[PDB]
Amino acid sequence: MKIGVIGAGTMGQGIAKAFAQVEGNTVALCDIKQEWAENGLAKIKKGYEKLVAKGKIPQEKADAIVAAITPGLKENLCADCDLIVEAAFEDMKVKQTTFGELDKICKPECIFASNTSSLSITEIGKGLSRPLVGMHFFNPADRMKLIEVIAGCNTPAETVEKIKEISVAIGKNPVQVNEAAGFVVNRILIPMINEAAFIKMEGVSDIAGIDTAMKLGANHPMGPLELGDFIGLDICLAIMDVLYHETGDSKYRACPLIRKMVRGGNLGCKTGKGFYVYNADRTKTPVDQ
Amino acid sequence: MKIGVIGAGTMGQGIAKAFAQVEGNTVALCDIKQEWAENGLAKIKKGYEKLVAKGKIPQEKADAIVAAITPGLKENLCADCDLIVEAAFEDMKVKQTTFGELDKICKPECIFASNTSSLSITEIGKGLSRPLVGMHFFNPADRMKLIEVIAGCNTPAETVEKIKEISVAIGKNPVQVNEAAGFVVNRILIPMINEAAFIKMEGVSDIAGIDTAMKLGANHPMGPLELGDFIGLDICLAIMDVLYHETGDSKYRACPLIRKMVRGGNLGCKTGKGFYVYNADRTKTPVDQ
Amino acid sequence: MKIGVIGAGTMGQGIAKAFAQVEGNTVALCDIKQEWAENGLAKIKKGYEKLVAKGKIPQEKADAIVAAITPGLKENLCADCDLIVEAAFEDMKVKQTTFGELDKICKPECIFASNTSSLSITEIGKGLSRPLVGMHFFNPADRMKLIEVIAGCNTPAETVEKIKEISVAIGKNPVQVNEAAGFVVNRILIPMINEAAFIKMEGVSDIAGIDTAMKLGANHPMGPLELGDFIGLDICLAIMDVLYHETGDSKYRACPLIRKMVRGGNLGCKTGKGFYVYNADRTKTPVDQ
Amino acid sequence: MKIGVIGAGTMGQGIAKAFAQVEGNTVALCDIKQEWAENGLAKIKKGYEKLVAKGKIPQEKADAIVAAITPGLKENLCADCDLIVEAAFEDMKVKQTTFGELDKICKPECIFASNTSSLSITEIGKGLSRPLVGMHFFNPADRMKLIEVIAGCNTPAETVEKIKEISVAIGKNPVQVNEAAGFVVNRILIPMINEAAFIKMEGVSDIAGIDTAMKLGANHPMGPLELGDFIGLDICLAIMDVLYHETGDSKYRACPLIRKMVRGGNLGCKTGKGFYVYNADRTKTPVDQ
Amino acid sequence: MKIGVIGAGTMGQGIAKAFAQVEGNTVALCDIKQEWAENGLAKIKKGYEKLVAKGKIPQEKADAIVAAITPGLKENLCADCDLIVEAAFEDMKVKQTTFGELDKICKPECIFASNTSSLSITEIGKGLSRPLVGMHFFNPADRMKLIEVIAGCNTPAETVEKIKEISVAIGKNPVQVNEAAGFVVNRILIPMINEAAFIKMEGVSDIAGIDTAMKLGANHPMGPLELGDFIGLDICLAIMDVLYHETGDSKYRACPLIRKMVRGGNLGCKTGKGFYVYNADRTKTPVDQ
Amino acid sequence: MKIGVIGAGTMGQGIAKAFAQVEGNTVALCDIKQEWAENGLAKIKKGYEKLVAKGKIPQEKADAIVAAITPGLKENLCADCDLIVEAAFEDMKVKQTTFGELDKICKPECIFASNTSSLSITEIGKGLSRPLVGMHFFNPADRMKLIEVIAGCNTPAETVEKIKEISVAIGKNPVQVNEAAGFVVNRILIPMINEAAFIKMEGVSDIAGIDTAMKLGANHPMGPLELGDFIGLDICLAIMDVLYHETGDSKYRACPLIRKMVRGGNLGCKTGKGFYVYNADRTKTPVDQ
Ligand SMILES: NC(=O)c1ccc[n+]([C@@H]2O[C@H](COP(=O)([O-])OP(=O)(O)OC[C@H]3O[C@@H](n4cnc5c(N)ncnc54)[C@H](O)[C@@H]3O)[C@@H](O)[C@H]2O)c1
Ligand SMILES: NC(=O)c1ccc[n+]([C@@H]2O[C@H](COP(=O)([O-])OP(=O)(O)OC[C@H]3O[C@@H](n4cnc5c(N)ncnc54)[C@H](O)[C@@H]3O)[C@@H](O)[C@H]2O)c1
Ligand SMILES: NC(=O)c1ccc[n+]([C@@H]2O[C@H](COP(=O)([O-])OP(=O)(O)OC[C@H]3O[C@@H](n4cnc5c(N)ncnc54)[C@H](O)[C@@H]3O)[C@@H](O)[C@H]2O)c1
Ligand SMILES: NC(=O)c1ccc[n+]([C@@H]2O[C@H](COP(=O)([O-])OP(=O)(O)OC[C@H]3O[C@@H](n4cnc5c(N)ncnc54)[C@H](O)[C@@H]3O)[C@@H](O)[C@H]2O)c1
Ligand SMILES: NC(=O)c1ccc[n+]([C@@H]2O[C@H](COP(=O)([O-])OP(=O)(O)OC[C@H]3O[C@@H](n4cnc5c(N)ncnc54)[C@H](O)[C@@H]3O)[C@@H](O)[C@H]2O)c1
Ligand SMILES: NC(=O)c1ccc[n+]([C@@H]2O[C@H](COP(=O)([O-])OP(=O)(O)OC[C@H]3O[C@@H](n4cnc5c(N)ncnc54)[C@H](O)[C@@H]3O)[C@@H](O)[C@H]2O)c1
Repeated sequence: MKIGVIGAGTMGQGIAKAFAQVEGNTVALCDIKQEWAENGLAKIKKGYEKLVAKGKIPQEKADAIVAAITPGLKENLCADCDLIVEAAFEDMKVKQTTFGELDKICKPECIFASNTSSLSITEIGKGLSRPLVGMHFFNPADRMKLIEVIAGCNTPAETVEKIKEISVAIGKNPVQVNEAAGFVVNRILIPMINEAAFIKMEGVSDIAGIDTAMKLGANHPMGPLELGDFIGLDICLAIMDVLYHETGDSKYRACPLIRKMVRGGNLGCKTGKGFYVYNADRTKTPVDQ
Repeated sequence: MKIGVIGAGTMGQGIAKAFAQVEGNTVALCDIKQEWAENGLAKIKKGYEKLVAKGKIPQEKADAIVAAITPGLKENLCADCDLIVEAAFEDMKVKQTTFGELDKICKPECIFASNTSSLSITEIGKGLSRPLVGMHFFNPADRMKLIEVIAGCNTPAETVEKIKEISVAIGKNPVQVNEAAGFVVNRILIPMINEAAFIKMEGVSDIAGIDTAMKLGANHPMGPLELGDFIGLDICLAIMDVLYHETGDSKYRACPLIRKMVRGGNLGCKTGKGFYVYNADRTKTPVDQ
Repeated sequence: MKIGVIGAGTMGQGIAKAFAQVEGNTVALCDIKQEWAENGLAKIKKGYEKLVAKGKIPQEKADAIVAAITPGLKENLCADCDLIVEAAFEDMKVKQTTFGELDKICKPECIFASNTSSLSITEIGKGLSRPLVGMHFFNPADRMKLIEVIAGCNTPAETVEKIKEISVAIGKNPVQVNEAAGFVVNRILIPMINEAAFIKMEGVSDIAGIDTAMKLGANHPMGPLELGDFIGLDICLAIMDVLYHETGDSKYRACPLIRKMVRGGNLGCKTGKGFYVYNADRTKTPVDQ
Repeated sequence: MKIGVIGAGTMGQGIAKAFAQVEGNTVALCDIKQEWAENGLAKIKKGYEKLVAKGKIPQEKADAIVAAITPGLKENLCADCDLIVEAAFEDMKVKQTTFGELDKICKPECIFASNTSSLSITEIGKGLSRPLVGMHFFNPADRMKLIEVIAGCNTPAETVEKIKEISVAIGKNPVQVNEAAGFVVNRILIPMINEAAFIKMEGVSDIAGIDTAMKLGANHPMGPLELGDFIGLDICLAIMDVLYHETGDSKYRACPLIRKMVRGGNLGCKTGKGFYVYNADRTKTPVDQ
Repeated sequence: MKIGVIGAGTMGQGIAKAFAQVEGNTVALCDIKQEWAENGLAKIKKGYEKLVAKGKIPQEKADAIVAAITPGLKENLCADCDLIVEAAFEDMKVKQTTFGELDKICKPECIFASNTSSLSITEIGKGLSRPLVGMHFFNPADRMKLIEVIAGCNTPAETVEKIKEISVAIGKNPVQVNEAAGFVVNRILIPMINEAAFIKMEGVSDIAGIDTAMKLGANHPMGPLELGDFIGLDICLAIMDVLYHETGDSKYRACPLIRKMVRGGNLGCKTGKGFYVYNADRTKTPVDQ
Repeated sequence: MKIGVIGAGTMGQGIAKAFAQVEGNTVALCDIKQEWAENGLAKIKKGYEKLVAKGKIPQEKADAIVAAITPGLKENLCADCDLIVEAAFEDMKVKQTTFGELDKICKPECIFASNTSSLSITEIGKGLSRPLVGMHFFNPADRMKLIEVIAGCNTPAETVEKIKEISVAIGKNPVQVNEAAGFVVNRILIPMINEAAFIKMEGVSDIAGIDTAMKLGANHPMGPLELGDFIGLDICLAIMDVLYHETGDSKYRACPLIRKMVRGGNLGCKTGKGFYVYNADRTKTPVDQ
């Protein structure tokens, strides 16, 4: 009911879908400007009718979700609608600038969670009139079932359990984690991608060989270079850079190959080229040749 | 072709099975003592008709397979083989002595391959005449389809691809690796386990929560703390120390909590207690609770 | 001699008292506004009125010390001063703005000194027409006998000696420091407290355990965690980051637990909460239980 | 109760005094040879007569304290003892074989404790039939009030509790320390001295300056360089090496200046030259001038 | 060939001379306005005549190289160019916008190039209509023969080879560099200078000794401490910090002594004082006595 | 003056040549066995068929150099030597024993010098009746004109000044060094080669391009990879390890490529294969093609 999704990108669309999938949620997909928001809802819709083509979901529910999602600026969001899940740029200032009113133009009745993957939950919510909590999704947010619950330094446990019940009543498994850089999943998962980059940069193996070896030798559903393309390399570099800045530990130095690629605009799937090139045939070719 | 397997342990049997399921590839499964190569051999037979008993093999092959493997010790079986996949104690001097002995035994066109994980392939065959290559199987070597081919500093390109051709001929998917500590799999997988222990020691979450987070948010079949008990925490601590000694990079410094548990005999599954207590009724209780 | 103390705060007051406590030393206590300056003086007087009523100083000298301190702002009273000791905000351009403005106001023979602890003496006085030196007092400056004489890159040895002589002229012991981060005391004392936070965060011991251990085993007047809240965790955090940034050495990486508390506004005694909760009944409870 | 003190050295003598100081406590002071155990008792009795002649302890109690300590060998005396504190050479295999001996001579209900400060108490007692705990006394043990209770990986919470009861009973303050290198005091105090050496090596300040800065700017009873000369630079270097090897963290790297002095035999007070030259005139002169 | 050299500073003048030293070459020397753009040509002409005065080039060629250069503004002169080489302020946003203009002023087949020492070629050319490549010159650019060719993340192999051909066509030896921090020379040379400062700061050897040790022990033409002053200590400090920030590796931490000198304006030859005081008599004197 | 050079290897012969080519210098080239002492003199006199068959020197003085070097072993020749220069195996245990009896054999006014590049001068001369000082030559000692005078902990400055006196007498340039790992040249030069290896391993540039870039870009007479092969990659790897284990800083970690090549016996010029393949035709070829 009146769920607030700020950010209409890779995962704002997934959280919008994950909430609008169930009974009634009437979800609010907002972005920087109006057309970028409906561009994200259009991608949600084209996916939904590409998924009735293969008959994995009926046609009536596909638009019941798309019609429950209202695109736009924060002008449908900020009528004190409900619990709000920010999915904006992985940058401390932008995550706290927007939250300067998502507590305010909403009634302080509401719950203000952030889907940040490494940032400090406490510093995001440093001056708002009500707690800021962390609800952490994983892409695709409609398929994956884990929700990382992160309590702020002085965030009351009232907010933490009311959001644990929200995820339970959506088919998700809530697990509470104490606030630290990259919490639990990303602090373990992202350096795996960072290490595969180092392995390729230092000529240990090729791109396809790194991803095959992690899939057959460790039974992983996707290799780390594949996984970095799916997440988005700009996000991967931002998470690695937060871990380094917070800890001061060179254990988390981002591999220079990834920063070179992110500077080149090759962020993976969302840009059409990562460690692999994404051809129109829905096929995937390693950049190594 | 005839293949020797120096060592009849977990990897000695596993590799022998992978070399027995196809054709007139006769394996000489050796060990230090004949009492044990048959012990080894006896263990493989039991697991076969553990599964002949389950309508999934015909025993006409589960017998032609076990008949192809002949047990003994190196000198009285290994004069007429074309490939030696040694899998012995992970010690630099036992493998150097071994290949120093088999060099004066085997055919002068028999290929010498090592199944080591943490030792330098180049240093193994430094005193030998014929090239030494890396052939890294994965537990269990019968069904695991990945083989890391390790090219040493002086491993000719010819030797590498013949191992790559033997690997495809036995259904395995090979990958070429230029010698570096932890090649690909263990260089990514083991620091992942190491980072999970840092999560626990720093109190970011509990043992169960870390494991469940990694199978629900990253789709991993086993949790990292789970896997560390399976592989063996002594094996993981040794690999982290190899990566740290080889590179000098404090990025691969082993977690002090893991070093504490190894000195306590709590090596995981093979000792009854690891990160989880392995009770008699098979319940897996985290030592945290 | 006449001395101009720029800044009428905690250290400006203590430095004004340290100089006027002598005899031929008169002080010019300056601040942002005049009312903010004679504010600082009014508190210096109230202190000396209490020290009189306890029988630990006569009234006639408490009168004489206060009579030697004249409030106001600079430009009006710092033209004849022989020594300038700034006690302004820990901000580079603030001290640069201030020292450049006094460069025209003070007579050529006026020595310029700064009280900073984390800012580079050499950089503060870059464009100044005269040398700049460091005079590091320790709170409370009127009773603490140590003064660090910080020599800059272009601080002439003679300027160093004139600070040495004035320091002995007021009963203090001057210790010369060649400009480095954390000079001598902070570079040793703050990584001490920083180590205590790492010990607590990694579950080595409890808060009450660490502090009483450091005062019983090392005979220290205060535990490090206690001392952290007393100096202010924001101050200790900024010092570690200055150490880390200047040297680039991960040895001085700030403990994430301290950075978490500073984000939550828990800075210690000055906010009621720290490693200890400073209760209204003036007791002090470890936050561990 | 009866307390077997193993090792009649500096710490064993003080620990024997710290126990025989209480009324109902009997001490067995053992060593390698019987005569060596009696020489240690002769020295504590000598220090007691020097205390009676100075009127700080009546002659009645010194004779009672001395009569509670009986020297000898491991088997003859330690059979019927309730607690065992070992104070032997800081050698992993020395302490390992000693506790294995007592595991067959000491009664089952006897408690096994070690005075080690650099070795892993988990590893010390890995093969014993009973738990091991750490009881880290402080020199001089007869008047130092701290006791560090070291809980290993398999030290039960019950054993930690009874060690704290005995410590409170003999007038000491227990502090539970979960096993980590340098526990609490040494992990904080030794890097402090190590930092002071770095400050001198980099020419920040001279020797006497650093020490007087720490006693006047931090209210410490002794300067860090002074403290190292009193502890012994060989031990301070050994501690830093343990911290560096157990963590793998460049943060705990020893100052090369210290290692150069240790190689030169300038270990401080016990050699007559450290950071200070210790003349026969009871004076102390820094190497700097 | 027509070459547009954007930036009339120290390297812009030399790079313009390296191209006009050859014969079918026209050079446009651009700046922000036109006066200082013609000034840059005036500094060149004055440098050129002092060579004809000593007898090192005839007036026939000195004037002819001057005539091949045209000062002015970018739009007026660069629409008909075949190569662009920017030598502007080492600032990422500045270089990003000038190539945005040139992307629509220059003809389709014109080749862009950047002389940057410390900024990512990939990022400079993120959204251009044509590839961006690095052409690193070395000061003095008209006689030094090395030209580092930097391949960005998206720089085609063809455009790099065209730059290679342009290098030999003007008398230079090109070397291909896949973009990394410091490319090749600065990544090796600057940490060499940095290490010399570390050797000095820690009291290993004197300034005069370190230099003579490197020129006589390694047969270098200059010592590392005098080379740093020749380059400029601010330049060297900026290279070490870009290396440190790009790699996140503490291996490239800048020597605090170099940082202190830059803050004090002791930048080397260009300021008359570095590790050596460059004298009236044009002879150098170490600051070490 | 008469000198005793202990050792007949490359540096033993080289220091013997460097001394015997002045005039009043007589050398006692002592080794472990006489026959190998005449070995060194033979290689000296064999190579000296390239100074008179080249006729630079007249055999009036071209055998007065080979006549000044007298073979034999230690105890029979060094009873009255003016200076001792050991060049034995780079092993701490061997050198102390060597100087241990030279102490009793040589006259009291004999100066003890050592040529070690990695071992600690202070530790070698700990238990001696006279100070030991470092005299570090550079291969080839006859042509290289630098001498690193290494002052140990207990080495007097007076003893340093006479090593400087002797160095000028033989035409060399002494530089005083205070004992530190890798002194000055190796601390700067070997990390150069180490960084060049990292550049190759990380795919930044090829072996040939890296070398010409350092020759043409920094005016170095040799490339850094070239110099590693010339110095010997085993000695280069040993220095980095010595630099790493002494400082404890991961700044000095050895490149894994170098460690790989050393394990493969590809040490450079003295084995025929390094970073270049050294042809008998006196040319070389990079291993990159
Ligand atoms: N990429 C992942 O797999 C995932 C992992 C878990 C956490 N999330 C977190 O979600 C956040 C969003 O990143 P993403 O993965 O969706 O990639 P993304 O960059 O494509 O999505 C970001 C979206 O937010 C929009 N946006 C930016 N600023 C905004 C503002 N002020 N107001 C409204 N909208 C704004 C952007 O236009 C963009 O559409 C990240 O910060 C990340 O921490 C990332
Ligand atoms: N999952 C794993 O354990 C992992 C997987 C990849 C490869 N690695 C490597 O494979 C190799 C085999 O290890 P494992 O898992 O089988 O442990 P293991 O101890 O069970 O196997 C050792 C076997 O080799 C025998 N052996 C020892 N020395 C011998 C000798 N000199 N000659 C002949 N036989 C000898 C032993 O008797 C024993 O049977 C190891 O080097 C290991 O590093 C194992
Ligand atoms: N125990 C300590 O507080 C510690 C001790 C050593 C020195 N340091 C340094 O001493 C200096 C004094 O800090 P503080 O502890 O007194 O905090 P404070 O806030 O109490 O003192 C700051 C005072 O300086 C005034 N001020 C600001 N700008 C001014 C200006 N341009 N001209 C005149 N006055 C100005 C402010 O109005 C304020 O009253 C700081 O730089 C601090 O880093 C303080
Ligand atoms: N200031 C300190 O001395 C410091 C304080 C904290 C604890 N530590 C630890 O205390 C323990 C002892 O320190 P110390 O200074 O007294 O050593 P020490 O050299 O002064 O004397 C040790 C005594 O133990 C005896 N001993 C050795 N092995 C023995 C054995 N197998 N059986 C019986 N006796 C044996 C020795 O004969 C010797 O008398 C060490 O583990 C040390 O790390 C000492
Ligand atoms: N020896 C060296 O200094 C070193 C050598 C190799 C290359 N690097 C790189 O060369 C480049 C230039 O270095 P420099 O020595 O000339 O410093 P510089 O400051 O002297 O050059 C700046 C010149 O370029 C002009 N300029 C600035 N912005 C401009 C713009 N937007 N358009 C046109 N002109 C502009 C300025 O007016 C000025 O004349 C830098 O990127 C530097 O990193 C310099
Ligand atoms: N580029 C270099 O070679 C480098 C340069 C500076 C000095 N260093 C140091 O110079 C010393 C000599 O180096 P090297 O290359 O000539 O070694 P080497 O391998 O050439 O042989 C060492 C020589 O010393 C002899 N020797 C060994 N032990 C002896 C002993 N106990 N008594 C007498 N003679 C003994 C040996 O017989 C042999 O002749 C080493 O310590 C080395 O680290 C060498």
